[PDB]
Amino acid sequence: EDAELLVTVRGGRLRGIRLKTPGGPVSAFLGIPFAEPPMGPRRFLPPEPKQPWSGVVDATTFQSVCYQYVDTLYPGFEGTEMWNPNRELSEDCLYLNVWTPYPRPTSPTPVLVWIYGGGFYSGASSLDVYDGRFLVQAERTVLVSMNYRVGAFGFLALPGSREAPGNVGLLDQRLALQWVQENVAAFGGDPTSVTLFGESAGAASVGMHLLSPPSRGLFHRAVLQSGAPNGPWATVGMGEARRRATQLAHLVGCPGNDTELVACLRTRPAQVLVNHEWHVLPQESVFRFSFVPVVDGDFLSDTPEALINAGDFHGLQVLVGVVKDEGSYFLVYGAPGFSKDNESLISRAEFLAGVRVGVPQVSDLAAEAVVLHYTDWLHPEDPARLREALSDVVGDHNVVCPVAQLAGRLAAQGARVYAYVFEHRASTLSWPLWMGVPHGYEIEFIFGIPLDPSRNYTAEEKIFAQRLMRYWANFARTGDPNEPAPQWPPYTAGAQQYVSLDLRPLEVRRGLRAQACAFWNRFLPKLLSA
Amino acid sequence: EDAELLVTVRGGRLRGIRLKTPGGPVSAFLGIPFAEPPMGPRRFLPPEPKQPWSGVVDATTFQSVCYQYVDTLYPGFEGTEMWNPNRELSEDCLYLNVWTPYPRPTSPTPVLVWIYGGGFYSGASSLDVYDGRFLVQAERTVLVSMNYRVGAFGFLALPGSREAPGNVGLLDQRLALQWVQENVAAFGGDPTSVTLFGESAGAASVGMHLLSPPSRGLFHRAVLQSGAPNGPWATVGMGEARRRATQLAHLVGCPPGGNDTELVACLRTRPAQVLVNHEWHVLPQESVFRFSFVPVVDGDFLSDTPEALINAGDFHGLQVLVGVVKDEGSYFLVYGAPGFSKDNESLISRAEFLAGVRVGVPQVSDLAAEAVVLHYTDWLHPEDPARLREALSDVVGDHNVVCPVAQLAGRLAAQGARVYAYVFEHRASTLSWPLWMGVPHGYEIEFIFGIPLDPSRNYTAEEKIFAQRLMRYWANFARTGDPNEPAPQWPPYTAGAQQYVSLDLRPLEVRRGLRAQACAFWNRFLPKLLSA
Ligand SMILES: *[C@@H]1O[C@H](CO[C@@H]2O[C@@H](C)[C@@H](O)[C@@H](O)[C@@H]2O)[C@@H](O[C@@H]2O[C@H](CO)[C@@H](O)[C@H](O)[C@H]2NC(C)=O)[C@H](O)[C@H]1NC(C)=O
Ligand SMILES: *[C@@H]1O[C@H](CO[C@@H]2O[C@@H](C)[C@@H](O)[C@@H](O)[C@@H]2O)[C@@H](O[C@@H]2O[C@H](CO)[C@@H](O)[C@H](O)[C@H]2NC(C)=O)[C@H](O)[C@H]1NC(C)=O
Ligand SMILES: *[C@@H]1O[C@H](CO[C@@H]2O[C@@H](C)[C@@H](O)[C@@H](O)[C@@H]2O)[C@@H](O[C@@H]2O[C@H](CO)[C@@H](O)[C@H](O)[C@H]2NC(C)=O)[C@H](O)[C@H]1NC(C)=O
Ligand SMILES: NC(=O)c1cc[n+](COC[n+]2ccccc2/C=N/O)cc1
Ligand SMILES: NC(=O)c1cc[n+](COC[n+]2ccccc2/C=N/O)cc1
Ligand SMILES: *[C@@H]1O[C@H](CO)[C@@H](O)[C@H](O)[C@H]1NC(C)=O
Ligand SMILES: *[C@@H]1O[C@H](CO)[C@@H](O)[C@H](O)[C@H]1NC(C)=O
Ligand SMILES: *[P@](=O)(/N=C(\C)N(CC)CC)OCC
Ligand SMILES: CCO[P@@H](=O)/N=C(\C)N(CC)CC
Repeated sequence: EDAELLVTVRGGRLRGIRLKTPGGPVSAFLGIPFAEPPMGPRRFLPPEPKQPWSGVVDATTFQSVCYQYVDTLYPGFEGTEMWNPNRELSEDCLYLNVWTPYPRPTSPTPVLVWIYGGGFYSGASSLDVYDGRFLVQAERTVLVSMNYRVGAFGFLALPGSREAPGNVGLLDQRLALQWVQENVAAFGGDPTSVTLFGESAGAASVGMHLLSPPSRGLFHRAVLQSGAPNGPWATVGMGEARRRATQLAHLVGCPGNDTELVACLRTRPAQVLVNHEWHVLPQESVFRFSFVPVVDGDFLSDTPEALINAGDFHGLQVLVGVVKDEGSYFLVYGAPGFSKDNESLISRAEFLAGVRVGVPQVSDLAAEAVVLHYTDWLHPEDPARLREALSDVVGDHNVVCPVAQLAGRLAAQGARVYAYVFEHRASTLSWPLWMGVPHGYEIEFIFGIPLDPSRNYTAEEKIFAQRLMRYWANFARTGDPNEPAPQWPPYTAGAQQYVSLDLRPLEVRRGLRAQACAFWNRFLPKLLSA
Repeated sequence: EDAELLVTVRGGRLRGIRLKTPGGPVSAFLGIPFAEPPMGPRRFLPPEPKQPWSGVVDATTFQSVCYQYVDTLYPGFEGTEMWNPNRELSEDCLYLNVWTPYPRPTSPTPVLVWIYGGGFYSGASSLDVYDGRFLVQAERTVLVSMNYRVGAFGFLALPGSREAPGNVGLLDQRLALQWVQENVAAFGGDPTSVTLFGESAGAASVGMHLLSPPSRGLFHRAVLQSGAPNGPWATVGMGEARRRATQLAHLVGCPPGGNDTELVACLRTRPAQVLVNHEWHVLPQESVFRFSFVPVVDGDFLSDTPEALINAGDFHGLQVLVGVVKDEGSYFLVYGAPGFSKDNESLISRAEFLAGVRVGVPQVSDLAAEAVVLHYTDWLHPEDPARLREALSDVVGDHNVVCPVAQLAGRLAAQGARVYAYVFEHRASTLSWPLWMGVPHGYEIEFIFGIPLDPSRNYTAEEKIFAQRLMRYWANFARTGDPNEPAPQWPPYTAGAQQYVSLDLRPLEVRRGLRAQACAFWNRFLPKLLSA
């Protein structure tokens, strides 16, 4: 056997696999159990640390995906199948993965921990797009990713209960972070240089660990890609969380005691809760999710907006960014007149219809302030302009402006922030041309998927991916993506400087849609209060 | 005696003068009485028609300026004194002027009737810049202008009362319009072709005559320059009018509210200047672009608000010419907005801009002010003083002039009226206001009346050709309802294309949208914030 693939963690012995990379081998330890399987009476409960095992646990392949809905809108279409589970579904799913150089490092090595996205209802660490073998080989870091419970299994909350306290999917992430602190040194990783990074709902989780003191001491830097904890979709109140948990019970035949309600829920097969989790949303919507983190005073002592405005973020370096067309992807999932199979040139009626879907559960006055700001009153009915306006509505409201608010507040309160806009449309992109650079399609370049020989990325895209991996690893090692060439300046509340990321050199620009985000971040909150 | 200077109207015989212009002689009849003097017991009452007279009335000079406030912020400064009264102040002031070609026309000639502006508190038809001699000589028109009561004398309203019904200054104008229908043919004018045109409050007055049926039958075409009846300043509610009238009476010592008859009768014993000295103490807030006594929406002269009448109106068979200047709001900022002055560049701070917004947009909720800050702030340069100065100028201009004018033009075109729109973009070479004000409110007038043709003033030769271009524009509209001749063409304004033309020394240039993005906010969104 091989000594490099044998590691002993505090729980027992593991056997890993040697992986092939176009630049040499890497060692991967996949499917490491970090928690007791949260099945049966442990459904909805906080994770328990994995009990010690005797013998060798086989860490040779990815474990099962946590139970989740599977998207069926475009069956077989690459653009949506790449996000779908590529492993068997199971509630026995609390495993993590470690990628390290081969041979393992002698000196402590910076550690990158990845939290996947998926609207808190889906996602898996085993997706081909999250393959950490290229990043580890190219940049000589230790890569860790974990599975956490999603949907009702991870975020069903009966606030004040103890059988369903909520946020346990976030506690899965924290437990894995505690696992890293206790065991990453056995792989050559440095537990004193842990950099969290995630995308979409994973970026929102990254932000929530920043604002929760128990998790704050488990990492040192953070990267938030196209997501933020202050997003209108990322958290839910205690009252609404209880309403949604109660109606899911009614939708599946349960039962009144919180104790009895969760007891009856625990008898239902996991696939049953998945089939009814979406029917508890209050209205027809794009970009809203049933079971999300809950603000209950525990994991989050206040709303993410409150904790951001009140925090002291000196000594923290963060890397945040968005893609160019954040809203395009979500429109084909309910916005009237939208489909990937044509140009979705909508009418004024569909535009106004789509505004109520992209900005749900707001007053009529609030809805038409949106229509006022996103209408070009010299071309109020131009179909092409309306298509891009509605995508701007969805993208600004849900991603770009929550991220811009977080960058501005953190920068003004001690943190050193670096901001980017990802503007490269991959040559392999199967989505229609009118979507531009859709949400989530910067990930494959960050993980260096273009260097896979199996794929048809071009030579310039391969160099671009190596640039991006160098930016991300530089930040993980020092909190500065620059190398001591065009320089990436920190984002500040005043200058609001950010960089373009594409095949061209770095271009410095001002304003993460400052005009549009002044409406979302400054004016409309005052409109809803009065 | 000269037969061409003698005219007989229904009230008696008149004697005018032969005016010399650069182009030739004009016959002017200045100071024709059209109403009984609204003095003593007639103060605050609708005008009575002037009773017939024996002998010849010498209509040979401008009569008195109706009692009003006299501006004093920049004493002796030409830019402000041009608007101040150039005759003695009097309550005996209901006179109109008529200019006509020399010799009198042989056939009926179209008539242009002028209504001056001045925030319903000032103004006079005798001002040098309303000299109708150049228009008549250059375009062979009959031009009529009248005086009307302003301030409390013209628009103090105790709604429902018979002794102070309000809107009597408007009835002064309507009475003059009835005078034109009965007497303009004696001067060679065509009563079947009467074009009303005014500016600022006079433009708001022109609009209110379109929306009042008793007035609508007295003319056929309208021109509104930098004003509209639907502006937030042009009318007031019956309840606020009563409060403003009561508190003015209280400030001058009447009664020593209660009975309306007793209240007004006490007010009628107060000297005219005393009422003027307290007129501005009744305003609810410190503001620019708000005036104490203006038309009232009482259900009589205006059955409903001008916005309601504009929306529910059928305007087929009506031709309207509308427009504004390039920088409508800059003039008003030197009259209260913190940090502003004509004597420096008025580069204001962020706090001065925020403070200036509530002065320019008075009595709106704090939520409403925030919306204004949001739309007029450039969030990449939120504290640039030069940008902040222009933004406050646009705030006051759009809210008070441009946006209301644009709402009127759009609703009229959509509802059957032929509309033409302009933006006056020429800054006169003789302008005494500082440059940062650009083309200020009310400085297109001197070109419309052809003042550059006056040999005693130093306009350039290009500005004299420009004035002759605009005079033909206005006269072509008055004659035909179309400013075109039949040369670059001036297309009609429509709710969709929103086409207008620029009026400068260069030829015509078609553009789209009268600050559409900005005005959408004033005309579409903000009304419903105020509702909820
Ligand atoms: C572009 O397509 C959308 C989506 O319609 C679906 O996809 C098409 C490719 C075709 O297969 C249709 O039969 C599918 O229904 C059209 O959007 C409309 O969408 C609403 C609800 O989202 C639906 O009720 C309408 O029937 C759709 N309109 C149709 C089918 O004409 C959109 O109209 C297409 N754009 C065009 C034709 O310009
Ligand atoms: C409001 O007052 C008018 C007028 O009052 C007159 O003059 C006052 C100074 C008082 O002292 C009395 O001399 C008068 O009454 C009232 O209208 C008058 O009504 C009376 C008889 O009804 C008549 O002799 C007067 O000529 C009227 N004067 C007018 C019409 O101008 C009116 O009734 C009073 N209103 C109320 C509610 O009492
Ligand atoms: C620009 O001028 C304004 C107006 O001030 C008046 O006009 C000036 C030309 C000068 O003659 C001043 O003395 C006049 O009072 C200035 O705003 C005023 O500033 C002074 C103090 O400098 C203050 O006492 C007044 O209250 C201010 N008035 C208002 C209406 O705000 C402004 O500061 C000048 N800009 C500069 C100096 O940069
Ligand atoms: N459990 C479910 O029924 C269920 C249904 C739908 N979704 C997610 O919806 C599909 N979707 C997937 C990706 C992006 C958007 C959307 C929908 N937008 O309205 C999750 C669970
Ligand atoms: N009766 C008065 O005291 C009085 C005072 C001031 N004004 C006019 O004030 C100057 N002014 C001049 C031009 C434009 C606006 C303004 C005022 N806006 O509040 C009229 C009457
Ligand atoms: C690369 O292109 C070939 C063209 O024949 C195609 O068959 C193959 O699937 C492509 N590889 C991808 C899409 O990864
Ligand atoms: C025109 O300019 C001349 C040149 O000094 C001057 O005498 C005259 O008064 C000016 N006319 C005006 C200011 O109206
Ligand atoms: P407008 O009636 N007119 C003004 C200010 N003016 C012309 C006489 C002076 C330039 O006032 C705002 C309604
Ligand atoms: C906040 C909702 O968006 P995120 O959870 N991420 C998504 C939807 N994807 C799919 C493209 C990347 C994993």
